[PDB]
Parts: sequence; C-alpha cells; structure tokens
Amino acid sequence: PEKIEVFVDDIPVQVVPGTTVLQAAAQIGVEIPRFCYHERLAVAGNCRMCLVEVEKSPKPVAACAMPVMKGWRIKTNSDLTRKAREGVMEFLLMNHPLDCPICDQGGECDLQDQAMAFGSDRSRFTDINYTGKRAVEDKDIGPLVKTIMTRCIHCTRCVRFASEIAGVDDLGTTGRGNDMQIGTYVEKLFLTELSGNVIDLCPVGALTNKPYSFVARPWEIRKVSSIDVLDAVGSNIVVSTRTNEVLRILPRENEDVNEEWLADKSRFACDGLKRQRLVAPMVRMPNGELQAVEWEGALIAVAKAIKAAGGQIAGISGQLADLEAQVALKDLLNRLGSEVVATEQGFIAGGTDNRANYLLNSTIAGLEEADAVLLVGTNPRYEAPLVNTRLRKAYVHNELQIASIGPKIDLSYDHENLGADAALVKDVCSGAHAFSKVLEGAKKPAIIIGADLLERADGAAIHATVAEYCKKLKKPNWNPFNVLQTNAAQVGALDVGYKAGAQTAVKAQPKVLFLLNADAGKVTREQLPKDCFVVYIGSHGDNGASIADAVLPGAAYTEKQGIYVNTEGRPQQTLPGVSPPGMAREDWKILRALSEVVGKPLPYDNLDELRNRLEDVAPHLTRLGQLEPAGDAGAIDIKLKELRDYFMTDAISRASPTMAKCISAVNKQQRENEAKQ
Amino acid sequence: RGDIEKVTHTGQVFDKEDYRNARFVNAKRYVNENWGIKLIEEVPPKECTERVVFCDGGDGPLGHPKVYINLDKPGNHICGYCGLRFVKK
Amino acid sequence: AVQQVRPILSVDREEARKRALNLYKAWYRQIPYIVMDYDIPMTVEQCRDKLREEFVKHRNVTDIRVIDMLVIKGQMELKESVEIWKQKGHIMRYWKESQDPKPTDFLSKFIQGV
Amino acid sequence: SANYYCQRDGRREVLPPIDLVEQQKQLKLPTPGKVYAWD
Amino acid sequence: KTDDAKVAPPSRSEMKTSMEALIHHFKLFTQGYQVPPGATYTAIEAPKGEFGVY
Amino acid sequence: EKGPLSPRFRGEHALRRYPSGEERCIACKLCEAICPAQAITIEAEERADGSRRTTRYDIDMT
Amino acid sequence: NKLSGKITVPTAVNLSPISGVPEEHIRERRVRIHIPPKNAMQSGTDNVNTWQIEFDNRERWENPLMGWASSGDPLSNMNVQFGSPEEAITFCERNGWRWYVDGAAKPKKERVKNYGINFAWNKRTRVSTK
Amino acid sequence: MDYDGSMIPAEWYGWMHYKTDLPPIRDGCRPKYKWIADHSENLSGTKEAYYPYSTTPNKVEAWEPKA
Amino acid sequence: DKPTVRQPDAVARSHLSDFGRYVAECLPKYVQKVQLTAGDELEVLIAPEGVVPVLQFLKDHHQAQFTNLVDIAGVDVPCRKNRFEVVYNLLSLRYNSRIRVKTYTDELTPLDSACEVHKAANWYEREIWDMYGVFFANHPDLRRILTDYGFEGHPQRRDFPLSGYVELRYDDEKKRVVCEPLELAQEFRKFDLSAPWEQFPNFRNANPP
Ligand code: SF4
Ligand code: SF4
Ligand code: SF4
Ligand code: FES
Ligand SMILES: [Zn+2]
Repeated sequence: PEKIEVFVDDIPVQVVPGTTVLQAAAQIGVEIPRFCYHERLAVAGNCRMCLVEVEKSPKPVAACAMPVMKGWRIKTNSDLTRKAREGVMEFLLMNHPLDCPICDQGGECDLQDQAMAFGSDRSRFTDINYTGKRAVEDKDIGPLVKTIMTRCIHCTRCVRFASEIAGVDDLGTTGRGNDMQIGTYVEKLFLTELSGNVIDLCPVGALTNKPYSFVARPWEIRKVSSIDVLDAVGSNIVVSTRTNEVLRILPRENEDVNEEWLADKSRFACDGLKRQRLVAPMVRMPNGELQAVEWEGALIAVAKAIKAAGGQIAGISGQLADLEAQVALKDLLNRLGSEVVATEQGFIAGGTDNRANYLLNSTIAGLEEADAVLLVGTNPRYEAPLVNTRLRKAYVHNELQIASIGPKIDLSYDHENLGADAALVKDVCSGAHAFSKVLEGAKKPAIIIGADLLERADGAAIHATVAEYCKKLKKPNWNPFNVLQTNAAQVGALDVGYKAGAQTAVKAQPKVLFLLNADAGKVTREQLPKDCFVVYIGSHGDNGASIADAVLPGAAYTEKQGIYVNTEGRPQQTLPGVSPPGMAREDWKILRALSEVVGKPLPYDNLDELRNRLEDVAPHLTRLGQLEPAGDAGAIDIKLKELRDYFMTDAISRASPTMAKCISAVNKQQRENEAKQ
Repeated sequence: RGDIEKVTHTGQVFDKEDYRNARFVNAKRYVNENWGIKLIEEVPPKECTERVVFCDGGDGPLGHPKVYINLDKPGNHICGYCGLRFVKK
Repeated sequence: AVQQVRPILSVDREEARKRALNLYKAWYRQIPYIVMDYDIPMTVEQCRDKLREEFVKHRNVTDIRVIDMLVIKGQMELKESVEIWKQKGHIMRYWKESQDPKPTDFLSKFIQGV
Repeated sequence: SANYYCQRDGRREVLPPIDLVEQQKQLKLPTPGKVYAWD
Repeated sequence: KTDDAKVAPPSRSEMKTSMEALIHHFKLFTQGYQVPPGATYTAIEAPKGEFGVY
Repeated sequence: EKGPLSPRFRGEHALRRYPSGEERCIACKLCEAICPAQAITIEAEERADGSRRTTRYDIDMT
Repeated sequence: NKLSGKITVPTAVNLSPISGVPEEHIRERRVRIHIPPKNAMQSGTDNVNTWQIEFDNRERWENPLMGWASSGDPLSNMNVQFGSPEEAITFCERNGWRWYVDGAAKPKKERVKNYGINFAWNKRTRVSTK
Repeated sequence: MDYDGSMIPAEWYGWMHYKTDLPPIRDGCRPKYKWIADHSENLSGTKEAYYPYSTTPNKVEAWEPKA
Repeated sequence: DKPTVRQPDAVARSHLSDFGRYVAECLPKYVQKVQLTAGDELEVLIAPEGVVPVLQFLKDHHQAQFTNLVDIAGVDVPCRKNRFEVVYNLLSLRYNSRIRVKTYTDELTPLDSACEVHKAANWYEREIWDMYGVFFANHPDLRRILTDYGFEGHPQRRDFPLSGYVELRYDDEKKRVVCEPLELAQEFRKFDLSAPWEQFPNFRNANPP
C-alpha cells in the first residue's frame, strides 16, 4: 500500500492511505490539541479542539477523525486554526467551575495546560454577574472513584472506555442540551477490576482516586519507574513518591506488556505498604510472645539454631520474593547442605525443565493477535486483567473465538462454555469437538491453562495432552501453548531451579524452616513437624508470619531493588523509592548477613556480584527487557470467579484498608439487591 | 502539665513513653483552642429556593473564588472552599 | 580510537613525569615551613607520609593530558600553601579527622544501616 | 471585542536566529551604528 | 502592567470570578511562563555602573 | 514612640480564618510551589467532614 | 611536524580524579540512563523526548525535631538531560561512573484507527453508544 | 520597668504605626468575632515559650503481635 | 497596533546585519558562522583557535573598534561533545553598538587567553577556571577567585550537586572548623516543572541538523 504525500505544515509527509490527519501530524512531529481522542479508544468528534484548516477548506476538519487524502495541505499553525482553537476553549471554560485549588488534577490538568498553550487570556463571559454558571449533582459511584461531575467536559472518554475496554456498559450519558449529564440514571456502583483506569482517562478532575485524595500535587511529587508485583502480568509502574511516602501508583507506558492500563489491585493496594508492617526483628521467648530484639541477637540466635538443628533445613519461597532473594536463599542452603527449596504454588512434577512449560509462549502482545482462544478453567478477568483486556481487544478487532472448558465465569464478552469436566480437555486435544475444528481452522490458536489447575491434582497428564495437541496447532513463528502464571515469583523459581509445592518441603521433615514472605496458609505448624523451628523473612506481619519463632523484617517490593520474571518471561527490575521502615533491610542482605554469621559466607557482597551470580545461572534471565524464545512446549473448579474473591488475595491486599472497604461496599450492594427488592 | 497532653485537632499526642515528649519539659506545647470542625458544625445550614446557589464564603474579593453549588439532591451541600452548608427544602 | 588534539603543557609521558616530579620537589621542600608557619598538630614525618600517599592516590592515571591537569592543581595548591593564603583548617583537610572511618565489612554495614 | 490573543501575542511571534550568510544565499563601508563622538 | 495575562499575573478581583484568570493565576504561580529559547544580554545605568545580566 | 510603617508591610506570618472561624487554607499548595526559599512544607488530607484541609503547615523564618 | 602542538591520544579519557567527586560516590553509586516516564493523566508528550540520567535513591529519614525528610546524600536530586543515549554513555564514561542503560521503547506500530469501524454491519466493533 | 515592644494590642497596633488614621475608638468597622484571642508578649526564654513539634500523626503502622 | 508587543530598532538590524557579513568575509579562516539573534544582538561563532585573532581584529580595526570586553560568560551544555561554551560580549563606543563572540571547548583541551588582548579579562579567566575548570593558555596567573581554598570540583557545571559534597562545622576536640560529608535538615525538594504541551511551534523543526 503506497503511502500518500501530504504537506503537513509545508512539510512532505508519508502516510499509509486512510491515516487520520492527526495520526500523520504526530508522525512528522507536530501535535494537535485533543480532548476526546485517545490512542486506545474509539474515535469521536466531541471536543472540536482538534480542528485544523486545510488549504481550500470550506469547513475546518477534526484532525482526530479526518482520513488524509491526496495532495492536501494541512495548516496546523495558521491563524484560522488559532482562531478556531481559542473559540473552542472560550466555550469549554465558560462554565467549568472555579475549582482548580480544590481539584485534585491541579497542575496535571489538560484543560489548564491546553488553556495555557492554545487558549485566550481574557474572559468574555460577562454573565457571572447576572445568572452565573451551570451545576450538576455529583454521583455516588464507588469507594474508589470520587466523582465531581460539575467539572466534567463531556469528553466521553469514560463512556467509551467502559463500553469497550472493560465492557461494563453501565456508565453513559443522558439528556439533551447544556443539561446533558454523565453517570448512571439510577445510583449504582461502577464495580470492575479495571475501573481505576477511568481516573487516568478523565482529562479533567471529575473522576479521581478516593484514597489518593488531596494528598499531594504533581509538581511536588517525585516519579520512580518500577514494576507492579501484585500480579504476574508484571505491568510497568511509576511509583509517585514524595518524601519517603509512596503516595500512589500510575501505569508506565510499556505497550509490549503493560498496555498503559492498570488493574485496581495494583493501583489501590499501595496503602497496604503502610499497615501491618514489620519494623523490628522478633524472637519467640519461652513466654512465646515474640518480643522485639536487635539485629545482633536475632541473627546470632538464628545462626545458633541452624548450626545445632542438625542439618535438616528447608526454604519455602512466598510470592512477593524477588529473584535475588530466591538465589540468596538457595545458595545459603546449598552451603548448609539442604536442597529442599520449595515454592508455595506447586507445579507439574517432572516437566519443570523445558522453559516453555511454565510461561506464556504466545507473546502477551501476540494475544491480541489470537484468533481462537481456549480457556480451560482459567478466568483471566480475575487472574490477569491486563491479559483479559488484550483478549477483548482481539474479540473486538479480530473476531476472537473464545471457548471455555471450566465452570461458569463472565469474561465481559460472550464465550462458549463447553462444560467443566476435565475429560473435555482430552476429547478436544484429540480433536473430537466442534470448537476443536475451529481451533484447527484458525491461524492463531491459543490454549490457556491456569497454573492452579496444573497444581490441582493429576494435571500433569492434562498438560501433557495439551502439549501433545499444540504440536499440530503450531504455526510458524507462533507457539500456541499458554500458561497464565499467578505469582510474580513462580517463574523466578523455575529459572533458578526450585522444587514446587509447599507440601514437598514439609514432606522433607526439616528441623528449621525459611520463609521468604510466604504468607499463604498452605503450610501450618500443625502440618509441620512439631519440633520444626520456623524463620520468617518477610515484610508484612501477616498470619503466615505469625507462626514463626524468629521474624526478620523485610522491605516491601517498592522499597527494594529486585528482579521479577513476569508471566511471559521477560525479567524486569524494581527500583527503590522509599526508605524502608524501622530496622527493615533488603531480603538478599538479611540472608548474606546470616551466612557470614554462621560461617559459610556467600561470595556476593554487592548487588552486582549477585547479579553476576544470576548471569552464571541464566544469561537469558539478565537480558533485561528482552524475551528469549523457548520454542516447543514440553471436576474443574477454580478460585477468583467473583470480584469478592479477587480483592482479598495476598497479604498486602488484606493489609490494605481501601480493599477492605471495597469488599464491604460490594457485599452491601449485593445485600441491597436482596433487601432493596 | 496539660500542654503536653492535649490532642491536636490534627490528632497527635506524644505517647506516654516517647522521648519526643522531652522537648516540652521547659516549653509549652501550643495547641489551638478553636477547631474548625466544631465551629463549622455550629454554623447552621443556609437554605434557598433556586436549584443552584453561589457562594464566595467571605465577601467580594475578600473571600474564596465564586462557586456554584446545586441543591437538587435531598441532603446538604457543603461549599468546597469555606465549608458553608446549603439545603434546598 | 585516537584523536588528534591540542596539548596543554606536556607532550610526552616523560615530560609529564618531569613536571609531576618538579611539583613533588616543591612540596617536599615546603613541608618544614608549613609545620612552622601553620600552628597545627601535624609533624614533618606525617606530612611527608601523607604527601607520598596522596600522590599514590592516583597511580594508574594514564592520559598525558589528565596527569598534566593533576600537576596544574598541585602547583596551585603548592602556592596557596607556600604563601599562607590557606588556614590551619584548610591545610589539615587532607586528614579528614572529624569523621571516624565508617564500618566496611558487611556485618558492620548491615548492623549499622545503609 | 476584536481582542483575540492570537493576533496580539508576542511570545508566539519570536523567531529563531537567522544566519546572515545564508540570508544572502537566499538573495559606504558598513558600520555597526551611528558614529558616536565619545571623544 | 503588561496586558498579557499569560506573562504577568492577573489581579485578584478578576481571579476570583473568571475562569482562565484562575488558570493563569494557577499556572503562573506554580509553573511560571515558558520563555522562548534564546540568549540575550542587557545592561542598565546602575549607580555603580553598567550592571548587566546575560 | 515608634513607626511609621505602611499597610503593605511584610512581617510575621499568620494563617487567617473565615468570619465563621473556619480555617481559610485549603492546602492548594501554591504558596509552597512559589515560595522562593522553599521555606514552606505542607501535608494535607481529608478531615472527617470530607473537607480538603492541611494536617501539617510549616514555615521556617530562618 | 606539528599543528600547534597537536597530540594523538585515545578518545576515551577517564576524568574521575580531576573531576572532584569523592570516590565514595563513584564506587558505591550507579546511574540509570533512561527516558523520563510519560505522565499517566497527561496527553502532551514534549517532555519525554530527551534522554535523562540520574542516581539511585540512597536514603531518607525524618528529622527528629520537626519531622521533615532529612537526607544526607548529595547526588539525590542530581539530574541531567541528553539528546540520545549514546551521547549520555559517552558523557557517563568520561566522568567515570557506573551506569546501565534502560531501553526506552520501539517505534510505535501504526494503528489503523478508522472511524467507520464504529459502525459496521457484521464486525463486533460496532460501538454500543456515541 | 519591664516595658516591651509587643505590649501594644492588635486593635491599636495599626494606629500606633501610623498604619491606620482611624482610632479604634472611632472606627467600629473592624471585625468583632469571637474566636479572637487576647494579646501576648514575646514569650521567649521562659517556661511559657513556644517550641515546635511535628503536626502529622505517624505515617506507617507497626504490626501488632498480640492481635 | 499591538502595544504589548515591542518593535525592535529596524535600522539597527540593518546596520548590524550588513556589518556581520563584513566580519564573516574578512576573517574567513576563523568565523564559523555569524547569526543575528532576534533580540537585535549579533553573535559571531568562531573556532577555538581564532579566539585572540577575532578579539584583536575587533578591538583594533576601524570598522569594529570594539574596545571594552564586558565579560567572559561561561556556559555548560552536556550532550555537546566538547561542551563548555564561552561568550565574549563586547562593546563599541565609537559606533555605539554591541557584539557577542562565542566559542566552544571541552573539559580537557585548553583555551586561548584574552589577557594579552584586553587587560579587562584577566580576572574573568580566573573566574571561569574556578567555576568550570576551562584552562586558559598563556594566562599570567590562573589562581582561583571565588571558591574557598582547597575546593575540589567546579560547581557551575551541571553535573555537580547543588548543595555540594561537603559542609563545614566547628570541633571542640580540635578547636577548629572541619569539613564533613553532606547532611541536610530538609532535603532540597525539587519540583518537576515540565511542559507536557509544546508552547512554541516556531522553534520546533527550525535549526535542525
Ligand atoms: S479540571 Fe480541575 S485543574 Fe482543570 S481547569 Fe477544572 S478545576 Fe482546574
Ligand atoms: S467524566 Fe471525565 S472522562 Fe467522562 S466525559 Fe466527563 S470529562 Fe470526559
Ligand atoms: S495551601 Fe497555601 S496558598 Fe493554598 S490556600 Fe493554603 S495557605 Fe493559601
Ligand atoms: S479530539 Fe477531535 S473532537 Fe475531540
Ligand atoms: Zn464558600
């Protein structure tokens, strides 16, 4: 398709035909002011701020939605454009209220910025003295999104986002004329895993974070690039620190993975990093109370127990442990002579060796390219919401055939439910069902199996057959087999060489135990050997931490620099934005100190020494930001099938106050459905 | 002394065993006696007829910027700036 | 990876040493005067010892140009000590006696914070 | 009225520096200015 | 005062009523005003002499 | 005897209150953003009434 | 036999000693060459066209007296801009720092972004509302 | 003989500086609100002296072993 | 009809413009470029070697007679391979006009000295040497001016922390003032004042490589 030649501002430009004027102007470099246009939303002409003049224009055209045509001449900065822009902003600023100082988007508001650049500087609106402005009742929409609609400019970003990206469909417009409002005609709660993203979409401060309300201004605050850790998507984050306080979280545009959206859990659970925190080493007395002690006694006491326990030790890594903590943990236990190093979330026995057996080989970006997707009892909407919306983008732009072989769930879009019984996956893998024919006929089939199922029971057979069928489904440059990992450390464990299954470590019968912030109930001292001495090296004092005889504080993920391998497999680096509290240290530093206290020092006294020890173990694993290919790959009832299940998953999640409010609010709206009836 | 006992309206009292108490062994811990929360509570909620009213809080250019507050909802409506309260009924 | 560039003073590494050692002469010869002039604790042997270590401070300098500048700095500081523009505080600065050598081994770092 | 900012603004009016030789390429001994008898 | 409210701050009276006066008050005091790129010299007959800022 | 000054004299700082007695400050944080010496520090939250108000508001007259 | 005393010297000249930075910072601190992140709730993108370098966070505690954010770490705010990463790496070496680039992003892949797809007869992409 | 510069009260301060030509006895247009305190000297070097202190309740909550 | 917008002296632009070409075609080997900044001043961009010849040419030739050398303003700009830029802003009383000469240099190569041309510059070279470290060749005495004795580093560079690396106090053990590593009561809070929206189109593509 030959590219057209068009003189954007007296500069020849190349555009594939059908390109919009705006999309061409950015190509060359000029930017047109927009309000209702966004890269990842349907096109509409609402603001009329993107207007621009083309030579011999009877009518200025909206660049945002104007396909370019041969031999045009777009006069971006010609006076007619300037006349248009000023008039449009005089209009927008008529009856926007005088609420910048109390509006949380102050100093971050596109209306302010575009008023500065492209608007006038005098108020022709004289009617403030006669009849004033308009006003609109605010809406109740949830415990997360504070709504002040009297500032809205009806850009419909919220309308379009909800309808398409999240498919909630419950937020819309009403009325004619200047009294047109936005919201829900009757009071409801906009409850949705992706609901946070509307706060970033609303160009004006009509929708804003309830928790991060009034707390700080953008000019004061400081930005730190980082990566989300609460979900195995590993989305890129910009942690918004100000003076040793993580005020909020924002998505960092990494369209290969992050997609620029962000789930509610990652967005809002940041408060969890300020409550139930461990700020002092503790050791369990004969009274048993775990009084506070100092680092000297603590590690010395721990080194005492390890030496005299009798060389029967285990380490069970949690789910928020960075790969450095795993490697430091493993190396120390190899000095001690114990290879019992399990991970909480179990996995396939005897298939953990080929890299592609525990990843998303389908290139999460490529998921949107998928054509026929088969989700065997693997609810993405609450297991990987960012992955879920990628699928919906496919479902909307490429006719994605989405079947299900699990229990009932709702994916925000139609999906064919073939049953639940695990015998269905076998018949499909043989290719004896109608959707199997669809899979055959497709060009980008995908088969997604949730890691929970792979650890459920006797599921290694299920995986083996699934890999067996993927052999035929393989199309060049495309590996169908997909595994939505859940914890952000599981893939880290596999690349260092752990075992899988906390019960595995218990079955070893160790005299001492190590727990990298492992706050899952999968291990209980009752279920442990009675004499088993228990050491916990995690940040939040959660219940799993409650059952240890020694409790070493740790700095949470935002506070520590670590490496996390995301689901698909790229390794990514957190950066520390906040000084840790109390005596908290880095996890890989706690282990290193303990080794040298025992008398079996590790070789890595610095992060780089450790990062080179990982380089030894996996050169692929230190090529940050890249993804080495792995090639060939090798009833059903699941959790997180409702939002109520989703909000309370991890220790940080339970720690957060806002999430607890969210759970209560959803329960109450359900009760309203029962009783308001 | 009561000076180092009072609860600042912001909500702080030095813990009874907290070394930062020491700084007041010889100086007063000023705490203000007017708490805005109580005062605005006392002020009664003004009422009007029109669906939409306007507040500047103070007077003329001696108050906060003019703001329009709709009253169609049943409840009260608090001025964002001054905390004045409006009710149409 | 070479660049055909201007000189500053010294055209060859040996001229650089010639200049560098000239400075070492002035500083060695000066030390006794400063012990007298500046009423500070330091004694001649210690001042001489520091002068040795402070040249050793940068032994593996390689570029002709860089070593030229280091000498330019020294000739300046020489004159500022030769004449008494400096002060007893300024001259002692080379010892850094206000701060105790901070912990270095991992436990002392670990037990004393980042 | 007739008070548009676009047609009275200065900051959007200023240009980058021009290259005089290239100015000529587009196309009384000269003196910087009126001689002053600073004498 | 120069008429350009994008350059010098607006008056309080206009600020508390009109909208873009408030925006301009807001942006000028927080971000200031972009100055077009360039270098310039100036001098003044200050009492000590020609005081200048480059 | 003493003086004279003018009404604009710039001296001791003070945080005023509305005619009702309510705090005028709303934590808009412009004062900090402009303060040439960066002598102002502010931290604001929601009082239980839901109003945008300061918690800490500090000035260093050194 | 000279061009005003010109000399042949390697292009890469380490300048750590002449610089004046204490060796403590030079030997314990890295640099994070990158492009500044794009603000999430903005849409103009003319402040992320430059390559930026800074130094890793060290520490921040609070002043016991007044509860400020005390910090005894000098290169905390330090921040410099460049036009291209290779320029910055060249600079960073010449000042003898340890650094590790952070690849910004691949060129944006064209998105069709048609208007007609909003209204289609068969495709799922029909808009629910306007 | 302990006169001080701060003994002047608020309502008279302006007149005393030639800052207002309206004696407080004459202009009753100034505010007469309730919360207004009464005057005070530069209470310094004495037990009545001000002394600063943090005005933010603590940031991060510690985990409680008992609960 | 725009009272806000000033109107420069056009005739002054005329004279400076033609004169600028005069300088360019009279010193071909040195003058790299001559431009007329919109602020009506005239800039003369030379190569580092011609510093003295340009200055000597200006102060002496009839048509220039730029006698006073107002200052030596130093500019630092990383991302320019030889970054440290220098500006020689001159005056001419005979013709009542101002001119600016500019040159570049790196942190390593030395630079010509104006001490032999204008006695006025002597202190300025000392000032830039102290403030950036730009050596000057043939300068009589390159002693530091502003910074205190035994100060390491040149602060006006943009790769130097604002508050410096060390700070002083007083010791009782030693009856003397000691320099210590930095320690700040309240860390200097930057503010990120970056424009998201390009407020100036005219400079966008202009001056491209
Ligand atoms: S959205 Fe907020 S910041 Fe923007 S103009 Fe409106 S009140 Fe001001
Ligand atoms: S609420 Fe926000 S996103 Fe929705 S139309 Fe109004 S301004 Fe746009
Ligand atoms: S934060 Fe500062 S500028 Fe804003 S209202 Fe309060 S005192 Fe005034
Ligand atoms: S961006 Fe084109 S009308 Fe809104
Ligand atoms: Zn009000």
